[PDB]
Amino acid sequence: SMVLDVAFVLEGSDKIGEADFNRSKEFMEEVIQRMDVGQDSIHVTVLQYSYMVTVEYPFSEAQSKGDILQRLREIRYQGGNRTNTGLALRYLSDHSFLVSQGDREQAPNLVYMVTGNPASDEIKRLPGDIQVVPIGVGPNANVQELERIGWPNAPILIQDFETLPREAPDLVLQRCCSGEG
Ligand SMILES: *[C@@H]1O[C@H](CO)[C@@H](O)[C@H](O)[C@H]1NC(C)=O
Ligand SMILES: *[C@@H]1O[C@H](CO)[C@@H](O)[C@H](O)[C@H]1NC(C)=O
Ligand SMILES: [Ca+2]
Repeated sequence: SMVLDVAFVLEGSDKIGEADFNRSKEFMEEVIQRMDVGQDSIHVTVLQYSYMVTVEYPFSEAQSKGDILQRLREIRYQGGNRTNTGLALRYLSDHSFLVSQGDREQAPNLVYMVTGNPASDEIKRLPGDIQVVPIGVGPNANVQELERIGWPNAPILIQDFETLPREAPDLVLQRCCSGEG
C-alpha cells in the first residue's frame, strides 16, 4: 500500500569503525524488517561509503524482503580513510535513482543516511526530487552540513551508536510510513 523508493546509506569509514558499523547495520535491518518492503510496495537500495561508494543492493535486484535481508546480513564493514559524503550523495542522484537503474518515477525518492563525522568532501543539497533525512550520530557529526543536506527538515540526531539501533528505527518509520511498523 506504500509505494516508495528508499535508499539507506551507511558510513563505513575508519572513524566509524567496525563495531559502530555493525550497530548501523542492525539499525538498517530492523527498519527493513518493519517496513512494507516488496515487489509492488517499498523498494530498497543500500550504499556503504567511505573513500569509495559500494552499492550493497541496487533497486534493479529482487525487491523482496528476504532477498534484501539475506544480502545485507552477508555484507561487511569496508573501512576507509575519508568520509566522502558528497560522493555518496552524487552517486544517489547520478545512478541509484535513475529509472534506467530501477527507480520508479511515481514513487517518492527517500534517503536515510547515517554519518558520524564531518564530510571530507564538498556538501551541497541534492536536487529536491530526492528527499534526504540525515541521521547524525555521536559528537563528531556536523550539524550544519546535515541541515544543508536535509532542508527543509531537521536532521535526526542520535546521541551515540549504542543508541542508534534502539531509537532510530521508530523515528524513520514515523517519517516514511506514518509510524506504522
Ligand atoms: C560485526 O558483525 C560481524 C558479522 O556478524 C561479526 O562477524 C563481527 O565480529 C562484528 N564485529 C564487531 C566488532 O562486533
Ligand atoms: C587512503 O585510501 C585511498 C583509497 O583506497 C588510498 O589510495 C590511499 O593510499 C589511502 N591513504 C593512505 C595515506 O594510506
Ligand atoms: Ca522514484
